[PDB]
Amino acid sequence: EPHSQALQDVEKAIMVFEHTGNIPVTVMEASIFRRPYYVSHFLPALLTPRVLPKVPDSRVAFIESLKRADKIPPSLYSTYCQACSAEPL
Amino acid sequence: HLPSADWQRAALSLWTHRTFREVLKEEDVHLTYQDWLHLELEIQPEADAL
Amino acid sequence: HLPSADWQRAALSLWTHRTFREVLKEEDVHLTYQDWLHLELEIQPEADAL
Amino acid sequence: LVFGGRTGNEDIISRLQEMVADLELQQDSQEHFLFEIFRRRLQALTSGWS
Amino acid sequence: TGNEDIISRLQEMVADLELQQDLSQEHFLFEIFRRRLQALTSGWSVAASLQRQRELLMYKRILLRLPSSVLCGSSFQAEQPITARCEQFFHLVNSEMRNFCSHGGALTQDITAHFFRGLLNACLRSRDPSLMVDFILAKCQTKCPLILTSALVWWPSLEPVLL
Repeated sequence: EPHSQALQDVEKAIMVFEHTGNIPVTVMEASIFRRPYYVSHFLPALLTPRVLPKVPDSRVAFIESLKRADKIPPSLYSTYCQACSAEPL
Repeated sequence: HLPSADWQRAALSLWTHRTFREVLKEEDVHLTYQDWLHLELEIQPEADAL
Repeated sequence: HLPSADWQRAALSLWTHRTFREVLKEEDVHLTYQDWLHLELEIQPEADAL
Repeated sequence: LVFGGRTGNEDIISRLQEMVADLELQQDSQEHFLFEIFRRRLQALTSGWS
Repeated sequence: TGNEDIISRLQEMVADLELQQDLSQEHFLFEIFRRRLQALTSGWSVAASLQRQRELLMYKRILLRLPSSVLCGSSFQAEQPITARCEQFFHLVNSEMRNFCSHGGALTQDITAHFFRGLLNACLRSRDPSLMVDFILAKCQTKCPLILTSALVWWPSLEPVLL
């Protein structure tokens, strides 16, 4: 369930971040003061071991803005990069 | 923000250069309101950039 | 009437049909303003039939 | 994967803008319907820290 | 498909000038309409006839977007300063839109409603509302009878909104 809830939670984060820029701030609080929830949420912020399109986009820029925010410990980003490489009849 | 820092920097380097600014003055080139409208009408609401 | 014919013809042959009209009278089918909005909001400017 | 989200309809924010400018002149003290709707939707949410 | 911010910029500036003039005088739009219809060929050539129709349907569209105040103004001041810009509009409905933007000896559901909405706006904003409405709809029997003959067709539409 926190593997499914985390997805719907980061969904809202990104579609806000679209209408705005500069990282919806609910999430950046959740970062420092819900650290286990930060990691249970942070999974779907890099659960795109999937074809990266030619053009940068929503998900892309969201993750870019986070790594510029000095967040995303580089272990899980390296993970993201590498997994993304992807008779009776 | 947006595509390659290289292309971004190229645009800014060009924009900053003096002889570009000296070109823009004597001008048909200085982008009439109506010319600007023609380009802004040419673009779509589909693929934005903004 | 079940032809593999042209679909423009298909759609309108359907419209003509009495019994289809008799259906729209029974009226969680008569397309509220809001049901309309909720389809019309789905569509994009990007591709369009109009 | 949800990958941001779609825009859909910058037709219908122009159809609203019609009818709003219309009621603006039709009235010109008594209060708008808009802030009623806003208050109802913010009440119908959860109040949570979630 | 290019422009659905620029027509918003138009809406901006048109409602602005409505209020600026409410501080009788005629709108610049109808001048631009007459200029471009004149600067088309007065030839009968089917190419030119169709080009005129196209330019007129674009005109019809642009007024539908912009407020119903450009037609009737707002606040008919007295009975003496009366029928200013409605004559501007009537001349257009006779000269042009009766040719192209029509059917069956009548106008469009759309502009018909766009007019009657604007009419009741300025009229109810003015005193003697019933009397001045009756004044402009008696004028229409002489100057632009198309409006009355349009409202005959598109009545089951307007009557609810008007009431």
